[PDB]
Amino acid sequence: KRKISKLAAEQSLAQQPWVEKYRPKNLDEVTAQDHAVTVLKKTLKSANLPHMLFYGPPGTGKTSTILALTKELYGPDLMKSRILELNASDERGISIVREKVKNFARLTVSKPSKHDLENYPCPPYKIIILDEADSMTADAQSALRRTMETYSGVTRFCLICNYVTRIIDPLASRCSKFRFKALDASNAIDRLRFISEQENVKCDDGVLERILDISAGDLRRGITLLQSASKGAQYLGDGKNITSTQVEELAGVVPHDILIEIVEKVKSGDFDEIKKYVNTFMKSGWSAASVVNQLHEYYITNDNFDTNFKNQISWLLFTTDSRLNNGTNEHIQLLNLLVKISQL
Amino acid sequence: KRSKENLPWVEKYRPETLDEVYGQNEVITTVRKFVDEGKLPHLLFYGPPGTGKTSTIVALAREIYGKNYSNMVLELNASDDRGIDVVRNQIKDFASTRQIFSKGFKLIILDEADAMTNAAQNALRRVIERYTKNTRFCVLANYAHKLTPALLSRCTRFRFQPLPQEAIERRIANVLVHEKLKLSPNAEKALIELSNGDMRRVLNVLQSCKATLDNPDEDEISDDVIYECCGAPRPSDLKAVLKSILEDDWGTAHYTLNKVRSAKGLALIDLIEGIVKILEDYELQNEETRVHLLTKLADIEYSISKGGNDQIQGSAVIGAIKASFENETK
Amino acid sequence: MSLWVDKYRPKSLNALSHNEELTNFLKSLSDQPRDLPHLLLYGPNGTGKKTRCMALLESIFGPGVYRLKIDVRQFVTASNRKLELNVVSSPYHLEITPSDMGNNDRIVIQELLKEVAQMEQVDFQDSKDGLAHRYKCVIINEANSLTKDAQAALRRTMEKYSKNIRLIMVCDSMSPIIAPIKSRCLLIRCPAPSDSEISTILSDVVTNERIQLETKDILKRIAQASNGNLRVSLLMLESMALNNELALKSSSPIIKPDWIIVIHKLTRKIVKERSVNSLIECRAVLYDLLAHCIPANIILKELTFSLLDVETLNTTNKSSIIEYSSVFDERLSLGNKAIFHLEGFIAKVMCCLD
Amino acid sequence: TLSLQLPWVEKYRPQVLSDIVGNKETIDRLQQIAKDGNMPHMIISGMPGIGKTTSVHCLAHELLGRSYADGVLELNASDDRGIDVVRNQIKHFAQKKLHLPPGKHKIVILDEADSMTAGAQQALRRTMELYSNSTRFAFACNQSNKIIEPLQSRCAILRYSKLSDEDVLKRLLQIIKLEDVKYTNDGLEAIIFTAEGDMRQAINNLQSTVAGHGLVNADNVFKIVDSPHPLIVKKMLLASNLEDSIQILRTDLWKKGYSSIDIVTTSFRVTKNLAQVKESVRLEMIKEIGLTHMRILEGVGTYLQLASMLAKIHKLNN
Amino acid sequence: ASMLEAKFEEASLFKRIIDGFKDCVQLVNFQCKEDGIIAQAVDDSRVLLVSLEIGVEAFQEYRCDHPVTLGMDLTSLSKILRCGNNTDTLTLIADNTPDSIILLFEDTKKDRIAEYSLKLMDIDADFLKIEELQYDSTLSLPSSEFSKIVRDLSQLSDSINIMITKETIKFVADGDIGSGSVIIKPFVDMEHPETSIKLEMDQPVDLTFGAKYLLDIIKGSSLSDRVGIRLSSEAPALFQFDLKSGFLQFFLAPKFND
DNA sequence: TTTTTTCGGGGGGGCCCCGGGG
DNA sequence: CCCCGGGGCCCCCCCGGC
Ligand SMILES: Nc1ncnc2c1ncn2[C@@H]1O[C@H](COP(=O)(O)OP(=O)(O)OP(O)(O)=S)[C@@H](O)[C@H]1O
Ligand SMILES: Nc1ncnc2c1ncn2[C@@H]1O[C@H](COP(=O)(O)OP(=O)(O)OP(O)(O)=S)[C@@H](O)[C@H]1O
Ligand SMILES: Nc1ncnc2c1ncn2[C@@H]1O[C@H](COP(=O)(O)OP(=O)(O)OP(O)(O)=S)[C@@H](O)[C@H]1O
Ligand SMILES: Nc1nc2c(ncn2[C@@H]2O[C@H](COP(=O)(O)OP(=O)(O)O)[C@@H](O)[C@H]2O)c(=O)[nH]1
Ligand SMILES: [Mg+2]
Ligand SMILES: [Mg+2]
Ligand SMILES: [Mg+2]
Repeated sequence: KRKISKLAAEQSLAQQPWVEKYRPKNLDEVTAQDHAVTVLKKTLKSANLPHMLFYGPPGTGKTSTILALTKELYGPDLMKSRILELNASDERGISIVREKVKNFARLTVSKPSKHDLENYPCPPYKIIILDEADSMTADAQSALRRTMETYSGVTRFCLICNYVTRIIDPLASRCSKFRFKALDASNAIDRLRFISEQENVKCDDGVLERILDISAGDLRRGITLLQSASKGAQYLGDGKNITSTQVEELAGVVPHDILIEIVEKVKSGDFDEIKKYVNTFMKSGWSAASVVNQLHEYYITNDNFDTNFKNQISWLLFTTDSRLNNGTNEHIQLLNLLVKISQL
Repeated sequence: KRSKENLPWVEKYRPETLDEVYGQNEVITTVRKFVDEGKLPHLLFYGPPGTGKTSTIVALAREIYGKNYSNMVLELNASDDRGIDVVRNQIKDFASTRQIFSKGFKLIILDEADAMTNAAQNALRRVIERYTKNTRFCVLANYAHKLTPALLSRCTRFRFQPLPQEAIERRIANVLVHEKLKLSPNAEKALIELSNGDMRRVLNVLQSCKATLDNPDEDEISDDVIYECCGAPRPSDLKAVLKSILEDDWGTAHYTLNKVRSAKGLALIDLIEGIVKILEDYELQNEETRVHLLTKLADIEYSISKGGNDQIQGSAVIGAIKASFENETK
Repeated sequence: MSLWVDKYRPKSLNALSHNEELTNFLKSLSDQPRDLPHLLLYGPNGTGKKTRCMALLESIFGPGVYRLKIDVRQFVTASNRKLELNVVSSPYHLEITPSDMGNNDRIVIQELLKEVAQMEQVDFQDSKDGLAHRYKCVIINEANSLTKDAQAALRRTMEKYSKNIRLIMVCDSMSPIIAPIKSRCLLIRCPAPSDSEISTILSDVVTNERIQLETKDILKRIAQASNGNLRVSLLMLESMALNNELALKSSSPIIKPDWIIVIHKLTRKIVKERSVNSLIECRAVLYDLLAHCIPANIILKELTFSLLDVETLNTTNKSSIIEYSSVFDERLSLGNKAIFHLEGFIAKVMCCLD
Repeated sequence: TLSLQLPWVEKYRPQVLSDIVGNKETIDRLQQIAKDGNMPHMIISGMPGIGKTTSVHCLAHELLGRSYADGVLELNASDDRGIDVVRNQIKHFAQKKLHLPPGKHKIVILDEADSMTAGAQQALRRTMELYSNSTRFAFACNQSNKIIEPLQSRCAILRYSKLSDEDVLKRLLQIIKLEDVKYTNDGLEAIIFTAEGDMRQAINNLQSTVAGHGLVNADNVFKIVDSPHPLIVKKMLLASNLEDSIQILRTDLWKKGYSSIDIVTTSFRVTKNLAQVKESVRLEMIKEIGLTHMRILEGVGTYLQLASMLAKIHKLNN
Repeated sequence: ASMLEAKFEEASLFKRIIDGFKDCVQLVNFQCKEDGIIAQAVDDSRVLLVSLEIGVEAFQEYRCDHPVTLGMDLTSLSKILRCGNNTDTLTLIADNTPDSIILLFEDTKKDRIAEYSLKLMDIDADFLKIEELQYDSTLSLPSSEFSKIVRDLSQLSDSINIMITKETIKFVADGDIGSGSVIIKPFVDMEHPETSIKLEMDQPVDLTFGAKYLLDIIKGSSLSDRVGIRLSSEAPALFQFDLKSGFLQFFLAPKFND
């Protein structure tokens, strides 16, 4: 084997996907979570960090925030010995919580080096990070209740989740709660523009705003969309600017003309015509969730429909979205929704 | 573990004596009377989270045994193994042997006993009955349905109510004095409202509010600080959203909801909960209105608990409220 | 020899003959593969998703991606249960179908994939740019069949070890995929080929195989009957050619699968007879269909759409049928015993028809 | 204070069969057996705190006299009762040679026998059959169904019923006279009502009330013993107007610190035992309660879910 | 290797000391100060208290600048100590604010160095003063005979009753299969002053103890050839094994007489 | 007139191998 | 130096509400 020399961390990161390449490295790179980032920064000097429960929708900056906080607190050298990270990729049964987590929590804090004490605050406790904590069973969660309180003097717990309701009430009570807000064009445009400028991506006016609107609160999705658009523009090699239409095509948004055709077919009210059109439409591979979202946007915001129609269609759309969230056949659900709307 | 000032406020302010437990005057008085005259029975403490059960039992242990209580009581919780073998060996040995240090009776505290298996609970029955002359048991629970009837028959039950307002105010005053903090009356009202009778929530939110101030020495905590740190809707926002839903057209209501949410990045669940609380006080002529409101809002809450599309859920809330209130006309 | 569906499968991006825009997008992706993110290709079945994935891999690495071997991996559960996993591997990529382990698929994600993720590549695989390849590709087939726990386990594995591995997932629908996974992947829509493109492919196969054709209308009819499924169209063409001595006539009928015929018979029986005895016989037919590896969801979809094509039913009956189909498809998604839900759907349809 | 007052349930534990109140026929049969002898294999089943263990121990004591220490083997759930124990220790005790009065036998008291495994019960069959000439077996349990049929066939079934309010009042008055307890009729009535036929609960509540307040009246008794929440739930489910049911839920249950899971489980049980309502209506209410219970188990334990459940029940009852 | 440096000339002595009570307790706090090492632990059932003391005469060299507390899991410590040969000196090393303890096995003749590190644990235990009590009876007997008696009686019952009367010590056990009683009397032999049984009685005593705890306690017989038992009504029984410089003590609570 | 899925707990059979005795 | 007793894992089998 020829073998390959080890690759430096800087160049390794430079060749990573944009989502990982531009992950926040310190608490100042988190864009729109000041209501919690300010408190976490104040803990750097207060040195009384409480048990934390970060909860929020996908791609809002929870894992990035906890990693940045741990780094700022301990330093590159002392971080490894002061952190115990367990996620959904590891076994986290009641036995694990009772034995391994408890043993780590009971341990004495690793001694900081002289350099670490000169540079980093080095608080007198370690941190256990239970990422994707909503996947843990109720009994395993209950096994943590007294472990958290007994060893608070040397250990602090951080639980991260998307659905706060899956955390048992005692644990939520024990933890200080931090809700991570959805990232939209009004609070995350600066970070996306910075990323675009750093990558010399040329986009028309409003393209980044359109990407953020399509992402629907997920900045990771927006960054991935921007990277895909940049790759397409580079491959084309024409020097032209990225357009909103290209972003919509990359994001799987149904073209407006197809939506108008669907709306007219629904207005017609003929069952067979709607069925045939939907059969043809599902061959394009459009995601049913996107179609339902676009239909909701078209109908709720239209001024040509009365209050009763909107009241009924809102419930119809809610029911269809709930059924789709369970992993159901898209064709059947979309046909049922369209027929029910047509009968309104 | 350098000093007590490096601890979270929830643990830093844990009561040390029964005199520091607030909002449970009946239970505290009764247990103190039992202890004073040596008439302590087997105890069960049933209550919701963060009401003072563990604190109360630890304070009672200190009252009975003193500063060295930890070596004179057998404390087991969910973080420990409490299987049938443990009951047969460790608890049985502790209950049937004299104290090493003193000559008093022996206390066993089974915290979070609702997490114990049925077999262990059944095994505990004859242990409790046989060694009553020299041993007492204290059980702590949040859910009574997990306790076997045989165990319940053998214990005297005390219910820890959700903390009243006055106890929370007095504890907040103590914390403010200790921390050198200023709290506005409206801020205190909002903190008590959001606490829902849990002291841990009050303490965590107060610590976050202190961390949110630029200069805690002179800056005061206002309702705005509370709402910002907790990221919760203000009463004005809830009132405006409800008024728009109940008095405006669909377009205006949708725009108002979106603008209110986007102004401070509010969560739809908080808006739904606040609107439900507001509507609970409405005097409705027709019961069908209330029935539909409750059912549809519960469905929306359950759907939100599993994720989904936020915009569709908000439109569903608007439509459900409008449709339900359409029945009040006739 | 090999079936015409397999013998003429394209082996490169430049060999693709339909959905040119998707080909251009894939070529753009493969231009600078060093920073390629995780990919999730979603589209209708039998469209060419796996073919395009293999073509993209060939473009990134080279022809060697098609030198495939099969190995067997051992797994042990908490109950000391020995499980076998068939892994399709290449010098540049691995292929896994964790759904083969059912509820144990999590283990495959927790141990196998992680083991590959933690292992850095030390093979000097010189690329076009002149620098050796850095990551190893892993394909997860039928990703929509993964349990929620396995998908949750995939999250930090994807995030932490992106420098060592890149995931390519293929699915018919994204509805069963959890939001965190979709957020972590670049989503690629794979539209079904048009009728003209299917006819062109079929005519190319016909001329390569020297098959007598009376007219080009037979290929159009085959494409129409396939409903945009290219694999089905090719297999149907081969079956028709075999059944007619390699000489297709304008009157040659379209050959349908046995299970399709059984479902059509069941639909006719349901429409004709609506009683409890008919329900018992329908249960027998459903048991027969399920015993021979006919998925419950496929049965429900085919039954619903066959019923909706009946000409005697009116608008109200069809609306009720589609509503019940939606409800019971959700029930199947959230259930274990499929026969229960299928019988409930048939009973509701029988009640509605009367 | 390091002193402990002996509980009255132990200080006044019956020592002879004559001091056991309730189940007159069964106690009379036990007394006749004790006077005569030839005790058969027996299984005693009943609800908690009615005098099963007391009856068995009194019977054994009066039957064996001074030979109680040598001729009685007592095993309960707190002891090890596995297959090895049954096969070795119990068998050895059965085979043990011990001279006894003309009509007495060694007694094995397996208390709380319903917790024994199937294997141990199977192993007991031949031990019981082979050594019946010198050993007899007494089982005490709460659920007789848990005892395997082969063992039930070899035993005499003596089922105990809940004690009537009269027996509870008699025993409470005896204990009060012995202890010189100040009381009022309303206090005793409240104690009996809250006990629900459980003598141990009644005695414990009386002792706790005397210790906490001295005077045993209605006010002090309710201050010690809380109102049974099942009755509150039953009132909630049978309310005429949905507003009244919601008010009960918000004031008597939710604000008193009762968890949603407890409320939903109690609602399920009460609806199951609501003979006043038609069975089909009860089944519909049970379906709705199950939906709400599943939602709570998924983690949505909010008051809104309970309010929605009450609204749906009200719609069903309309 | 600055604050605490304590060298056992024989590495087997520390292993024996740890093995004497490793089956009784798991988490132990060792307090090291200028005059030596002390340790106190309470069993999980809180029925047995173990107290170890080692003076500075037991070390070839010993240096401690300030008092240091080391919380250790005895299972891990025993595992580490099992990796040392009997011909190697054993140095215990600890620094300021320590998170670990270093055990260094040296074989100068073979020039072999074996260094191990054991992570410390945070144990919130305050040394509880074992107040001296004027016991009613105090006896001393060879450890081997006591171990044999305890092992023989443990086969019959889970409880052993010790009765101290004028000129007599009686150990009784009663169980399912039968009973046993061993009676000994104070005996002195000047020829061999190691098999002698000594007794000093002020008030006769009768105390019952769990057999498992006595079985655990007798494991200290490998440290001393004699064991001293101090018994007094209304007080824990003290079992002491004397080392060259220090001792190992077990305080065992009697069973309630009811 | 016959015969299925999962954790966690508990039980019970089967070795394995250290220690101690001869 | 070799055999025997008995602690400790390892593996598998069955329950689960009132
Ligand atoms: N607040 C943010 N500021 C800057 N970048 C962000 C932010 N949130 C997300 N991102 C970007 O998206 C990527 C993923 O962010 P994450 O911290 O992993 O989100 P997440 O909330 O942990 O996702 P989940 O809950 O596991 S689905 C980061 O590397 C960033 O590049
Ligand atoms: N009555 C109270 N008075 C003062 N502080 C209280 C009180 N109750 C709870 N707290 C505060 O909240 C913290 C936790 O109290 P706990 O006694 O642990 O409540 P708990 O009921 O035992 O919680 P669970 O049942 O384990 S979820 C205490 O350290 C106090 O700081
Ligand atoms: N019939 C009774 N007469 C007098 N006292 C009784 C009677 N029943 C119960 N008690 C009293 O309550 C105490 C407990 O009675 P038990 O005999 O233990 O009830 P039990 O049937 O064994 O309960 P379970 O099934 O083991 S939970 C006795 O010591 C008595 O003091
Ligand atoms: N001539 C031609 N055949 C294709 C093309 N794409 C797919 N196919 C054929 O269609 C068959 C099925 O495609 P497949 O990759 O299995 O679709 P999937 O089920 O969505 O992954 C393949 O065996 C190919 O032979 C194409 O672009 N050109
Ligand atoms: Mg994350
Ligand atoms: Mg507690
Ligand atoms: Mg009993």
